[PDB]
Amino acid sequence: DTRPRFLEQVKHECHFFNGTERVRFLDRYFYHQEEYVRFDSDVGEYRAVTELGRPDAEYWNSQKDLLEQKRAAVDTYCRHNYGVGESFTVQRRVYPEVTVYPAHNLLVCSVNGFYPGSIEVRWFRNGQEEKTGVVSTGLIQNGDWTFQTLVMLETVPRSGEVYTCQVEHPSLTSPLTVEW
Amino acid sequence: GGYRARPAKAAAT
Amino acid sequence: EHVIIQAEFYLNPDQSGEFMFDFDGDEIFHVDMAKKETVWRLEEFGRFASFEAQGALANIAVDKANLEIMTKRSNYTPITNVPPEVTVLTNSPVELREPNVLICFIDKFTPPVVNVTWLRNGKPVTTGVSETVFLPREDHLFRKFHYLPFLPSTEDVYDCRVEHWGLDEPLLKHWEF
Amino acid sequence: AVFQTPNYHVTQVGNEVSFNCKQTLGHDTMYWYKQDSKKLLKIMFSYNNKQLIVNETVPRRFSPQSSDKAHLNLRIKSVEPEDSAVYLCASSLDWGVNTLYFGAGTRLSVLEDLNKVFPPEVAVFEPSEAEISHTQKATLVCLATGFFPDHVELSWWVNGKEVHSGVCTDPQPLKEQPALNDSRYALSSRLRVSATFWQNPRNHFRCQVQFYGLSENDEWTQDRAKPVTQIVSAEAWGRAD
Amino acid sequence: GDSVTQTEGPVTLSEGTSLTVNCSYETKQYPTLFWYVQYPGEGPQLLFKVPKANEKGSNRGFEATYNKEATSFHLQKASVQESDSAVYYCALSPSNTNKVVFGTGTRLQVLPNIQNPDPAVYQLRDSKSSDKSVCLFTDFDSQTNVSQSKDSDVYITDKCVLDMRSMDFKSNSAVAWSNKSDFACANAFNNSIIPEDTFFPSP
Ligand SMILES: *[C@@H]1O[C@H](CO)[C@@H](O)[C@H](O)[C@H]1NC(C)=O
Ligand SMILES: *[C@@H]1O[C@H](CO)[C@@H](O)[C@H](O)[C@H]1NC(C)=O
Ligand SMILES: *[C@@H]1O[C@H](CO)[C@@H](O)[C@H](O)[C@H]1NC(C)=O
Repeated sequence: DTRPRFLEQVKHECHFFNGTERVRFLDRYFYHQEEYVRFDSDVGEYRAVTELGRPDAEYWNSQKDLLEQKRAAVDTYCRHNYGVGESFTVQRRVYPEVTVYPAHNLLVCSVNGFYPGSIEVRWFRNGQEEKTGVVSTGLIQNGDWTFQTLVMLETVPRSGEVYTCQVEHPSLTSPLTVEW
Repeated sequence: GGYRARPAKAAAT
Repeated sequence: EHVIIQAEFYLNPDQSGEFMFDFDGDEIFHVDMAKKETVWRLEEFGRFASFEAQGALANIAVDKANLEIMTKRSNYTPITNVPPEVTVLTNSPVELREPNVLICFIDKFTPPVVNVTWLRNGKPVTTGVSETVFLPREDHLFRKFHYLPFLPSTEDVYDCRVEHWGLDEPLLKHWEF
Repeated sequence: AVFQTPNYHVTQVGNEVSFNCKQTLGHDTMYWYKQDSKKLLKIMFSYNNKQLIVNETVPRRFSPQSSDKAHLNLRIKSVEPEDSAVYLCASSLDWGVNTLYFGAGTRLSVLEDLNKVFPPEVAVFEPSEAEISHTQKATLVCLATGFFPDHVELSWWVNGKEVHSGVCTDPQPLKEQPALNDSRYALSSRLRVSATFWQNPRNHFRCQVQFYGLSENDEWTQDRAKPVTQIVSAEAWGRAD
Repeated sequence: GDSVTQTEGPVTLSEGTSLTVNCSYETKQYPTLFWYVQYPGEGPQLLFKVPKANEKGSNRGFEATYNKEATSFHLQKASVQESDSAVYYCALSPSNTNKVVFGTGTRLQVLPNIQNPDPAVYQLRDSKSSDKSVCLFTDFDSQTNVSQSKDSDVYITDKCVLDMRSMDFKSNSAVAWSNKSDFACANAFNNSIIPEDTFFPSP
């Protein structure tokens, strides 16, 4: 099967700043992956991104009730859907599991299964944070509404100094600490 | 609550 | 602070389409085109919200008719294939005889057609496997997750085999220990 | 705008009827609504971009069709007497909540016996001399009687031009035999002018009733003339006394 | 399911009177409310619509408040004109999809206030190309109600308002006719309660 493929894409995007205080709306049409026509809440009308969408922008702007509908989309569509799922999306908090194990000139701190993805992980030498030789795997999205991240520490495991991994997450009112 | 859909518009022919 | 995206696509000649909502990179729900049902990514979401799936079917029908129109405008220029980046990992640190899940992550690909198969010791495994629908991206390619819940053993060896038209031979990502 | 055809149609039980509608607003969604004498407004079908979304109608009796986004046609395979109503076509920007924009409406009359269809008899009655000397005004009266069904459009024509001022036509007919179900109707209309205008012999007044009935293709097997769509008029010239 | 209940039966007001068309709805979703007006000879037509829960809509002197707590959308106007005679539809539709539920429309008939009533019953004739002879009851004020004939061979129409625009003159008139030889204009409108000063000329 080598016959050509043809893809149409439509993305109705809602962008929120400080919750529903500042909202931007984008009605975007795509041929394969190129945007050819777009309505921007800041612009107020459909505009052709490429000449491929030139016929649609002039046609859609002329339709009766179109602009009144699309210009109200921030209140009627973006702000509405925000509150429909605010309780289990914006307000979703899952506290994380923190696991510490060596793998040994490298000690690793594994933080798993938290939401949202905003997290801060530090490494304390003993009572002062080691800010050198620390590498992080970054924020990895598990795809099941949970996140995980791995911070490594290229330190010399010397018996008798305690090592503490400290994570900070919006799900907790106080930092979480785990000692080796 | 009830989710809501921005409808797809028919392109000019 | 947050971004909610209603993402739709229709693909020819496969005659395949999907309709999903995305919140900060995660799926809220998608509409099963065959069953004409709303399918929530997390089962708990269905208790606090709802969605009329008939509106999605109407939108997919408009995208199908628009695709024929848009294909004419471009004088029948097809999509250019883009191969995927496949990554296999584990949502928890692996421990012997302690249940866990393997995550095959397919990223940065188009068109949204893939053959993904889990391989335990070179032999296909289909018991317990789950999969996500095609998820959008800012560059307007696609991404997808495949999950194989497994029990870690020192004997077993796992593989994720992905077939795409941007590749030649299948891409096979390994995992052991 | 939203355009419907036909405006009127009369047919017999078991026949086929076809309605057509066009909207020029550029909208994606079109509708068919049924409106009865009780002024109840209920949806029948809804199309969005040549795809049927809503069907609230009796299964297998109707047959909508839409080759274009701006066209929406309705077909009734066999009309039953309960199909007699006004059928309105409507459009909306898309399938989401929107304003509905309606057409003028198609008045359908389904009858068991096409032999009870009659054209009107039209007569005009000259003003009363007593009214002329008491009010200095003169009102003519037009009587359209014996017609069925209620598919008439009355108009007044003074000196060859249609007039609307000084005109009142009954909003509803009255049944000649209110007991019978398919009773023939009567309709009155008044045209009132000044006395000097009626007292000019050079002025010509004509009451015209446009009756909508059968077609030249319709089979008529009776002694009467076929009660086809036709115009029936009565006239009167002014009188100096 | 979704339901709309508005004022039943025809409403007849003299011009200048305050109008109230009650509308109560019942829906499980968050709807937008509409009022539609249907003038004679036309199709329905949007009066106004209110998308959000406790706002107010207004057009052509009409006004209605989306009352979420009472689930009501009562239409009101402080002084109806004769041009407002039409059928008014209260409509509901959920905000997620266009499924418009209409109520049983309320017909509003606005009657003019006749300044100088001069009620009289006149007799008309023609070229006698019709065995009828019509009687005309005209120039009565809007309070008079014309009763329908209870004789089977006597026909009486209802009152009708014509407007002679050039002279700012409105008048009411009803027509009664019959082919019976004992039918006379003196007894034609006995079925109705007509003014005592009604003028019957000597024909
Ligand atoms: C967000 O909006 C609220 C609304 O009152 C305001 O109090 C707050 O200061 C805003 N936050 C920022 C960061 O602007
Ligand atoms: C499309 O492009 C081809 C060249 O690839 C050209 O020959 C043709 O005329 C164009 N138009 C159509 C309708 O094929
Ligand atoms: C998936 O497998 C089927 C079965 O042979 C094949 O027809 C199709 O082309 C494959 N798709 C991809 C993307 O490899």
